Amino acid sequence: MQSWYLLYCKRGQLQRAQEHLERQAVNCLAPMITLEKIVRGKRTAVSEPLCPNYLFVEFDPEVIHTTTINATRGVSHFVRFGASPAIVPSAVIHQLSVYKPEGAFEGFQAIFTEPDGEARCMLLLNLINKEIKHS
Amino acid sequence: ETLRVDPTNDRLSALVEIYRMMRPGEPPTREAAESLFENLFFSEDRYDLS
Amino acid sequence: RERMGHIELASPTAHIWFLKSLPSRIGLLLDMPLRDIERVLYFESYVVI
Amino acid sequence: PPDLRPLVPLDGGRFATSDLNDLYRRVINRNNRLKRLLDLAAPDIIVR
RNA sequence: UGGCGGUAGCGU
DNA sequence: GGAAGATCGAAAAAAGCACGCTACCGCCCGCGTGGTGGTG
DNA sequence: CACCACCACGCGGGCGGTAGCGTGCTTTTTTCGATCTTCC
Repeated sequence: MQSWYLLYCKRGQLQRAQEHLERQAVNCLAPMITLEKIVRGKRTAVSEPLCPNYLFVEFDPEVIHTTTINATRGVSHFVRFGASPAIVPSAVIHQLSVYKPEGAFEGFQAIFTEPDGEARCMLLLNLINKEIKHS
Repeated sequence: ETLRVDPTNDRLSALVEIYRMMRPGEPPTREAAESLFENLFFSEDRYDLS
Repeated sequence: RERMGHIELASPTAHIWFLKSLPSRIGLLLDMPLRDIERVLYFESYVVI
Repeated sequence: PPDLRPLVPLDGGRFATSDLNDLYRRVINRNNRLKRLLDLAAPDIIVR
């Protein structure tokens, strides 16, 4: 009955959309990995998302409608395969929450290999789409 | 005659039909339809008869 | 004033004039209702080839 | 051709609107984004 | 060194 | 002797709406992030 | 010399919003679901 959707939030307001969604009793997830990247000085903990303007949400449409999510501040729209928003089961976000250092694990090793931010979130959507095809 | 033509037979069906007319494409939900009906004419923030 | 340019599209796009100008040329040629035509063009339904 | 859609000077440091240029810029942006997405082996939803 | 929009007016 | 053909009424979409001229103003990204320069 | 302020700027597009917006014309064409008909 509960549905996991993916939100292409507005550019530059990821944290604002996060707090606004958390205010509406909606479980929101932003994958977090620092990769120990190098800031202007030296290597530190940058703590940047997979790639910006991307969020995961869990909400039953019966209690809270998708129009409310669309009107939430900081978020632009969903991603809809065909004509309806993509359905996402719990396996992907279980794997994402558990592993925060199989095939998904090899995906994570890929993420740690390239650090190209667009590519990190790109392989993230690749893995989630692979699971969606499996489902 | 209008009632005979009318396909709806309950308050929920009428609310769902109203929501479908107002917002085509969106999934008609009980809470969404009720909120839209309440805010259409019975809310001071959206309706104001001077 | 006379030299033209061109853009190489990554994916094909339907011409709006030959699709939306009633009667639809693409729909008439394919013997298919227009609703299927622009629900397939805009990525909402699959069509068998 | 550019002369048929000129970018006239406003004599104040800025230029005209040139809606044709804006639409061409949007089309070029979409085409370049789609090309980059295809070169990245994107999943079906994103390319769609 | 141009376009768009709004406003008012003139002759029909 | 019940589904294609014909009808058909309503809903939607597209096209059009005189000519010439004068004067004025308002406007012609964006935004909100980040790279980079200045600095206590 | 890592922290604030100024200008490139980048992709972004409907905006701002925790949603709608629309509200005094006429004619022609499409079309689409609903209804009646008739014969294979």
